[PDB]
Amino acid sequence: TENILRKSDEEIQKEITARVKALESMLIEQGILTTSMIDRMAEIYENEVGPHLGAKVVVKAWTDPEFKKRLLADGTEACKELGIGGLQGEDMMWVENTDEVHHVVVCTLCDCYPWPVLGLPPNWFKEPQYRSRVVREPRQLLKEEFGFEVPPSKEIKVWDSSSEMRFVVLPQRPAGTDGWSEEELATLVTRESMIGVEPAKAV
Amino acid sequence: TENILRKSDEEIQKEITARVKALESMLIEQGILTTSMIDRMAEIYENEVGPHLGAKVVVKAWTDPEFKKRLLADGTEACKELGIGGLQGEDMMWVENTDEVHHVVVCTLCDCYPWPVLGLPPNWFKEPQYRSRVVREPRQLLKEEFGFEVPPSKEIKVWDSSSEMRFVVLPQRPAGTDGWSEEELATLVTRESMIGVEPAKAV
Amino acid sequence: MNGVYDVGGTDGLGPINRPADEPVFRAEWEKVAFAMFPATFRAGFMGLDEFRFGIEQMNPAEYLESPYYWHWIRTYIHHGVRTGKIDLEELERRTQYYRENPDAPLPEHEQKPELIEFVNQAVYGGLPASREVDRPPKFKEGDVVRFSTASPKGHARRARYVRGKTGTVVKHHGAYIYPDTAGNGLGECPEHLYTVRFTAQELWGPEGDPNSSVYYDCWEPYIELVDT
Amino acid sequence: MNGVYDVGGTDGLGPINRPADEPVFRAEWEKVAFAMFPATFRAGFMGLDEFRFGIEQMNPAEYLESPYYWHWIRTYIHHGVRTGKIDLEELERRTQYYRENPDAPLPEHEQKPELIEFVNQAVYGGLPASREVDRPPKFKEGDVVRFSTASPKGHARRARYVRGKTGTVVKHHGAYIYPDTAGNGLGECPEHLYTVRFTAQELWGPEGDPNSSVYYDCWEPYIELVDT
Repeated sequence: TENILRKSDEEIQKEITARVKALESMLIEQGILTTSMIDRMAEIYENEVGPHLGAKVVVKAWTDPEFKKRLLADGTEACKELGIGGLQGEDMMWVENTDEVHHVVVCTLCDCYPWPVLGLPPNWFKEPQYRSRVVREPRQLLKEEFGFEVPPSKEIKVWDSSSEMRFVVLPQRPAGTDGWSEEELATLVTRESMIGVEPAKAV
Repeated sequence: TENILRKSDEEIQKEITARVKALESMLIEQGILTTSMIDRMAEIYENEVGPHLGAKVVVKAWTDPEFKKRLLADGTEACKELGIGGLQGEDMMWVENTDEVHHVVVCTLCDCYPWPVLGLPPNWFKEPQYRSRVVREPRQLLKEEFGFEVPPSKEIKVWDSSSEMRFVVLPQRPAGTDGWSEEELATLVTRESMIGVEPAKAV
Repeated sequence: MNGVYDVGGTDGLGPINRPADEPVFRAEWEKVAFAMFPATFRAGFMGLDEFRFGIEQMNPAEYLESPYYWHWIRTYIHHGVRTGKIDLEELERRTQYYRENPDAPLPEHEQKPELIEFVNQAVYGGLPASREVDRPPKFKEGDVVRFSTASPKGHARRARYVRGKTGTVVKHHGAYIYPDTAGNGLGECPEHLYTVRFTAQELWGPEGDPNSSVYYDCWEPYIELVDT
Repeated sequence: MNGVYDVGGTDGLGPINRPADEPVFRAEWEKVAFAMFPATFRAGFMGLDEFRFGIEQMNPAEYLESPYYWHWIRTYIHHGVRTGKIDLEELERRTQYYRENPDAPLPEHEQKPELIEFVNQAVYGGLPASREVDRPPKFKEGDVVRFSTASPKGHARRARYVRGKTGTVVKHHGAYIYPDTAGNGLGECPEHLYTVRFTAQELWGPEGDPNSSVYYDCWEPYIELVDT
C-alpha cells in the first residue's frame, strides 16, 4: 500500500544488498558460512524440494485407500513411505477436504509451512494480509482473493500452525477422473490445493 | 527507531508540505477554508489555550476545599467557574492523587486530551510508545521514562479515555508550601502533573 | 476496526521519544492540517467519530511512523473522496504542482467572518456530545459487567485488550453519541456511558501489576451484567 | 511478546498481493539470507524458537513492509550481538564498504565439506522438536479447555486472538520443545502439545462465521480444564 514514508524499491534493494554482503563477509571470516553452503541450500529448494512432492502423496491417497488411512493417521510416517520428509515437515498432519468440510492452513504468528512436501512458501503466505484475515473471514477471503466460493452451509476449518506440527490439506479428487493414472492426476494437484486456498484443478 | 525502508525526515517533510498545500488550495476554492481561519486556530492554541489554565484550577482546588469538592463532583461545571472550558473538554472529570492512589491518563485508541485546561497534547502523548505501554506496565513506564518512582504498595489507576469524557489529574500539593499565594503555587503545576506522568514540582 | 492503531497492550513499539521541549506546531503545514479540522467539519466532510475512523483505515506502517497531523490529512482526503467533495486526480495534479512550485501562491479567496465566528464559538463553547435519551441507564455503580467480544469491522471504541474482560462499573455519565453508529455514518443513536474498572491481573494475567487498575469508558451495549 | 507480528484478527492490513508467479528467490541476497539460517544455527547463534523471537523484536513498521528475508537478517544480527559473535561497529563499517564497492570480493575462505554434510542431513533428516517426557498428558480429546490470559514479554506462541477463549481438545501430539522457555534462552523444557478447536463465534463474537472453526496448537501450560 502507499506509504509516503517509504523509499523506492530500488533504494531498498540497494541497501539490503550492501547490508547482507557485509554480514556475509563477517560470517565467512568466522568460518561458519561458505559459498558452497549457500549454493547447496539454494539448489535444494530451487529444483529438488517443491510441491511436486506433495502432489505425489495426494495422488497416492486418491488411488490407494489404505495409504490414505495411514496418511490421515500419521502424516510424517506415511510420507516417509514415498521418500518424502525432513526439514520443517518433521511432524506433518494431513486433513481431508470432504463434501461437508473445507480446510485451509495459515501461520498467523509467522510463516510455518511444510517444506518437505511444498517447498518454501510463496510470499503471500508469509505476509500480513493473508495471515491477519484468514482466521477472521476465511469464507470471504477465499472468494475475493482466490475466486473460491465455499457454500455458506459448508464448514471451513482454519488451521493456525502455532507449533512445529505442520498441517497439509488433502484436496478432494475432482470429478471426471475415474481411472486416471497417478501422473495424470498429479497435474490437477496444486500448491494452492494443499494449502486449502483453492480446490484441485477442475476437469 | 531505525527502519531501512524510511526516507529521510527532510524528504518526508518536503512531500507532506506539497500534499498539504495542494489540499489547502482545493478547500480554499471550495470556500470552506481561508487564511484568516487558519491563523485564528493557530493563535488560540499557540498563545491563548494552554496548561496555564489547568494550573489555575489546580491551585484553586489546593487552596479552596469547597471548590475542590465541586471540581471532583463535576469538572466541567467547576472549571466553568474560572472561565475555562470548551472544545475537547466539554465533559471533564478530575481525579485526585492521594497518599494511597496515583492516577495517570492515556488514550490508547488515538489522542483524546483535555484541550481547555492543557492545550494541545505533546507529541509523545499521541504516539504509540506511551499509549501501548502505560496501560500494561504503568509503574515501570513512569520510572524509566519520567524518573517517577511510585512505591509498589501504592495503587496506580490508568484512565484510558475511550470516550468524550476527559480525565485530568489533580496532583498532590507539594510539602513545604504552607500559605503560598495562588500565583506562587501555580509555578509548581506542570502539564505532566495533570497527565499523571510526573508529580507537581518539588520545593 | 481490529486496526493497528488499537495499540493498548502492544509490545515492542520502542522507548518514548520526548524532547525536553517542542513547539505547539513544528511546521507551517501542521497549522494548516490542524485548522482544516473545523473547516471540513463545518462543510460536512465528517463528524468527530467518522474523523477517527478515517485515521483507523490508514496504512498501518505509515500510521506508526508518520507525523501526527499527517493522519489528519489522510482522513480529510478519505472523507473528501467518500463524499465526492474532493476529486483525487485534481488533488494529485496539484500535489505535483506544489512539489515543483512550492512557493506558488494559494488560490485567490475572500475572507469569511462567519468562519472566524465558527472557530471562536467551537473553541470556547465546545461541541458537546452528551445527549438526553428516553431510556433509563441499564447499569449502576458496583455492578460487575463483562465487555463484549464482538469485533465489528466498522468504527467502534472496543480496544482489543478489554474485550471479554470483567470489571466493575465506577460511574454512569449520562448518554452520549454512540461511536458504533456515528463513526460509520449511521447517526448519533446515543447510549448511556459508563466508566468501568478492570484490574491489571484481569487484563494481563500474571504479568499484571497486582496493585494497578485500568479505567475504561464503555457505552451500554459494550457491557453485560455479571453481578448486580 | 504482544508484538505487531501477532497479526491474527487484525483489520486494515490491505488486500493480498499475489503475482501470478514468482521465483523461489527474488534476488541473490535472498539466497544468502536463507542459507545463513543453517549456518548460524550450527554456530550457536540461536535455535528455532530464539530465531523467531529475534524477528518479533523488529521495529514493527519495518517488519510490516520489508522483504521477508530481511527479517532473517535482522534476527541474525540480533543474536550475533546478543552472543558477542557479531561486532556491530565492524558490521556498520563493512556495510558502508559494500555500499560503495558493491562488486568488491567476499573474504577469502576455504570450502568445508562438513557444512555441506550438515545441510544435506538437516534438509532430509530434519530437526525434530518432539521429545519424550516423564509426565503423562494432562488433557485428552473432548476436554473443554480455556486458553491462558497471561501476556509474557518474552517469546511464546500465545496469539492474542485466542487468549482467555474456550475450546475443545482435538488431538494430543506428544511432547515438544516449549517455546516459552526455548525462545528465551531457557532450554527445551518440553511440554505436551495439543490442537484445540475454537468456534469463530467464540473468537469474533457475532462477527464470526457461524459455520467455521479455528484450530490452534497449545502447549499444556496454555490451557486449563473446563469440562472433562
